[PDB]
Amino acid sequence: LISKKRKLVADGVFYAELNEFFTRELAEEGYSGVEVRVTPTKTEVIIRATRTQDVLGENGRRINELTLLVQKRFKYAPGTIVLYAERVQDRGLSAVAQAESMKFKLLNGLAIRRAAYGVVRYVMESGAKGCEVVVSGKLRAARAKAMKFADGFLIHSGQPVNDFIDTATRHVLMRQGVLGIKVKIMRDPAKSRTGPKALPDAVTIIEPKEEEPILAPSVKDY
Amino acid sequence: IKIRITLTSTKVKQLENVSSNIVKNAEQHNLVKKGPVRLPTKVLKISTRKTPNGEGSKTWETYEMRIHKRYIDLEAPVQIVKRITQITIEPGVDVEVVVA
Amino acid sequence: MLMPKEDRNKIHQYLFQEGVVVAKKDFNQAKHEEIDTKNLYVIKALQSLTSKGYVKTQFSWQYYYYTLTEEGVEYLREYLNLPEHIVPGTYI
Amino acid sequence: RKKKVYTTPKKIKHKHKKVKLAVLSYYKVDAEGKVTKLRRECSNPTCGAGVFLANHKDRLYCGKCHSVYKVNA
RNA sequence: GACGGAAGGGCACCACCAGGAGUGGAGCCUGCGGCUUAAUUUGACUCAACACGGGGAAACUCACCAGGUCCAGACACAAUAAGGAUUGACAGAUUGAGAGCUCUUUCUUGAUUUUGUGGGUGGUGGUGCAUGGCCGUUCUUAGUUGGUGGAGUGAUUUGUCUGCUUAAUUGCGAUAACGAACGAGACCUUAACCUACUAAAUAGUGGUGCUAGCAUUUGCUGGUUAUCCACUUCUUAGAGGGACUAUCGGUUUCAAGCCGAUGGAAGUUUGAGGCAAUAACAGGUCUGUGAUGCCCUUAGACGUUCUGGGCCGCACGCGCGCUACACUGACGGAGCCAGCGAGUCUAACCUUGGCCGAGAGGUCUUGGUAAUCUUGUGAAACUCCGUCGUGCUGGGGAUAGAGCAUUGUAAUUAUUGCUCUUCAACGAGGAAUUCCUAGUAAGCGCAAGUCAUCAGCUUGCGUUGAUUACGUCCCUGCCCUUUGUACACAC
Repeated sequence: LISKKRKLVADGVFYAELNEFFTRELAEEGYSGVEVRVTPTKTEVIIRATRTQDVLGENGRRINELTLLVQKRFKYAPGTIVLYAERVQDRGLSAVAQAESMKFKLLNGLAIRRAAYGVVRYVMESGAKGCEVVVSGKLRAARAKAMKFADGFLIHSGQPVNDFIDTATRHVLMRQGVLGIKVKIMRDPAKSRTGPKALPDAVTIIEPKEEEPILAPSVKDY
Repeated sequence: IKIRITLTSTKVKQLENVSSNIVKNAEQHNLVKKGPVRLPTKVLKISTRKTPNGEGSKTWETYEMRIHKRYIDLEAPVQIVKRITQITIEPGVDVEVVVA
Repeated sequence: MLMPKEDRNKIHQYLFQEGVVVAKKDFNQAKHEEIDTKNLYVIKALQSLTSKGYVKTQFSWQYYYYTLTEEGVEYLREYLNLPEHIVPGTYI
Repeated sequence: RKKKVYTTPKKIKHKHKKVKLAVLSYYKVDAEGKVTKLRRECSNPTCGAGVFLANHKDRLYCGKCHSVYKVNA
C-alpha cells in the first residue's frame, strides 16, 4: 500500500522496534539477534537465543504470545506473522550475549575485574580471535575510571573492523549509578562464509607441486 | 497476458542471485523472455551532525541506504507463471506482480 | 480516580479474549484500537493491574506491551468462575 | 526555585461532595395508601415517571439530558 | 614527561617571498555580553562558543513570565458507612463561552472514593566536577604496546635507530636484539577510460499507420505503437578489463628513491571522502530519554486543562553572512544548458487546465504506490540592438504609508509574494584578521534539511575559472633526536 521507499524504511524501523523489544524482554535468556524472513503472504522472524526451551515454554506459549504481540502491532491477518526461536551455537562468540552475561554477573555482585577476566577467558576459549572488554564508571571510587581488558588482537580501521568486529554496548544499572560495558569481539575471517574469506592484508600462499626432471630420453609409443 | 515481476530490494547479492537463478531457469526451460531491466540505484541520504549537543567543530555525517530495483516482463500460461513466481523466494528481497 | 465499571469489564473481557494488550503512549486519544474505551483509561487500568500484581509491562519505544501472569490469570479466572481447561486466556 | 510568594489569600475552597445530611428522599408520607408524587415530569418519554428531577424555580433540569435541556416549564 | 626568547633534521596555506577573494568601512537578515516591573528561558566563553544546541518558531515546541486550578495512600496498614462513599451539569455575581474555580439550591455513572507510613511516579529541576553513550580536541599528526633476550639496585631503557626520499617507526639499511600487536598502509564508496558476457513502448536511425516547409534530387526539422528488423559504442546496471610510476635517459658507501618524454584516464599513493593507535581532557551534553544514583516538591508541587508576553526594549560592543562603491555595470527585448534530490491510506504531496490577473484560487484527474508524473527542473553573471552614462546616476526598498491574496480557527509590533516614493554611506576601504595546488579560489544558480507558511543558513550538485605553489621555517603550530631545568595542578 505504501510507497516502497517509505515501506522499506518502515521495515527497518519495525526491525529496530522488535529488536529493542527482544533485547529488553529477552535479556535473561541471552538474546543475541533476530532474522526476519520475507515471503508473499507470510513473514517469519527467527530469534537466535541460548535458553530457547525457556523462551518457548510449554508448547511455545511465550513465543506464540510474542508473535501475537507483533501481529496485533501490525494489525495483520493472524498467522501471517510467525516466530521461531532457535538455539544459536557458540554463545561465547557473540557480543550481545557476552555483554548480557557481563550485565548479569555485575548485578549478581561479583567483582568487576574478576567478572571481566572470566568473560574474556570464556570468549578466548570459545574460539574468538580477539576480545576486548571496556568497563567505564565508578569502580571502588567516587571518580569515574575505565578498565580495558584485552586478549588476542583486534583492529580499529577499515572495512574488516566493520564486518568482523561485533560490538555490544550495555549500560548496567548498579547501586551507585550506571556502568558501561563495551564488548568488542574480533572473529575469524575464515569463519564468516560470507563476504571476504580473509583479512585484506593477510595473504595465504598457494602450495606448489614439485615435478621430477626427465633424466633420460623416454618415448611414449601409442 | 503480459505479467511482470518487479523486485525492489536493498541487498545487491541476494538481488543478483535472484535475478541469475530466474534467468537461468527460464533459459533452461527454453521460453521467450525479456532481459532484466535494471533501474538506477536510488540512494537515500540523511545528513546529520555527529554531536548530540552543539559543542565542537561543525562536523557532519551522511548515512546512505542503497535501493536496487529490477523488473522482468513475461508472457506464459498461468500455471507456470505462478510456479516461477512462487519458487526461488528469498528473505530481504521484495518482489511483486503487475500486468502490462 | 474514577474507573467506570462498564469500561473496566470491557478491558478485562478483552484481556481474557486475547491475553495481552498494546497501549500506545497516546493519552487523550479517546479512541483505542480493538477496545471502545479511552487510551488513558486502558493505560492507567493496566498499570493498576500491574501494581495489584497480575500483569507485566514492556516499554520498547513507549508502546506498553502487556503480558499476563500465572496467578494473574488464575485470580481473574476464579473471579469469573469459568471452569478449568475451558477457556485459557492466551491459548495456542 | 525560590520566587513564590502566594500573594493571593487561601484559595483552596473545594466544593463539597454532598455531605451526608438527614434522611434524604422525602417522597411523601402516606400510611396504608398510595405514595403520590410532586412537581411531576412532562410528556417527554425519556423521563422515568418516578425519578425526582431538579425543580429549583420556574425551570426544570433533567438528569438524563445532562448537556442539552432548555425548556420553559 | 612537559617546557626553553636551546641546537640539528622533517612537516602544515587550521603557517609564511607572492596573488585572489572577505570582515572590522555603509545598510540589513542572524548568534552572543549589562539595566528593565514579573519575564525578554536555558547551554556553551580561544583554536576546541558565537547561521552552534540540526535553535529558519505567532499555539504547541518553551521548563521563562502574570494568571484560575486538578490527581496518583500506584500497592498494602486504623476509620463513618447502602438511614451510603463519588465525577460531571443550565439563561442568572467579577474569570471570554455548555472551563460546578467558590453560588441565595439541587440532579446525580454508583463501593471506582478523604486524614499519617513503608516503598513510589513525574520533572526540558541542580550536579557533565557521580556517570554511561556519543561528539569535539590535544593530533588527525605518525605515533603507541607487550613476549623473550640485552642494560641498570632502581625508576626505567634497548627493541621503537647514525644516514637517505614523498605522507608516513613509509622503506633501504647499520645494529643487543629477535619476533610480534595496534596505528600508517591494506580496506569500502565517490567521478572519470569500457565500440565486450546480458538489456524495455522511458535516449534513434530507413521503409511505414496519417501530414507540412525547401518541390517532382537521394535529406533535415517535425509530430505517434504493437507494425517489425540491427544496438545501450550517450543515460543505468551485475562473475567484470587496464594504471602498477609501463617504457627511455640523468643522479647513488655504483642500495631505497628523486627529476624529465608516448596510444592512453592523470604519472604530486589518479582526485575526494568513511570507520580510525591498552593515553588523556575533571572539553560539551543529567534541555534526546519510562538511566538512575545525592538534594528539591510530596495533594493550592516543576506532572496539567486555557489567555497571552518574550533570543521583536536596548544607551551599546563582537562574529558565518547578503546587497553594494557600476559603465567589465542596471534595465529593456532574441537564444535559454545537471543530476545523485523530493513526493496523498484511514483521508492530500509536489502541480499538468477550458475562465479570469505580472499575484495566490475553484470545477475532473491526466501522478502514483513512482528512471515512465512533476522535470530536458526551458533555474543564474553566459551570445547580440539600444537606453543610463561620470555629473554621488536608474546600484538602497535601508525606511515608511496605501490594495489583492496559498498557509494557520488568530500572519496585527512589513512571517511571505506582487503593483507605488524619499536619498543617509559608498574616490583601491586604517590597526588587525580568515580561506585558497587543478577545474578546487571566486562568481552565479539548482535540490534536500528544519516546515501549518516564507532562507539571507547548512548539507549536496551544476556554469566560467586562478600568475605568484615540486619553496621555507621568518610568524603560528607541530614530529623526532640531542640538550638544560630549582617544572611535574608540568611555563
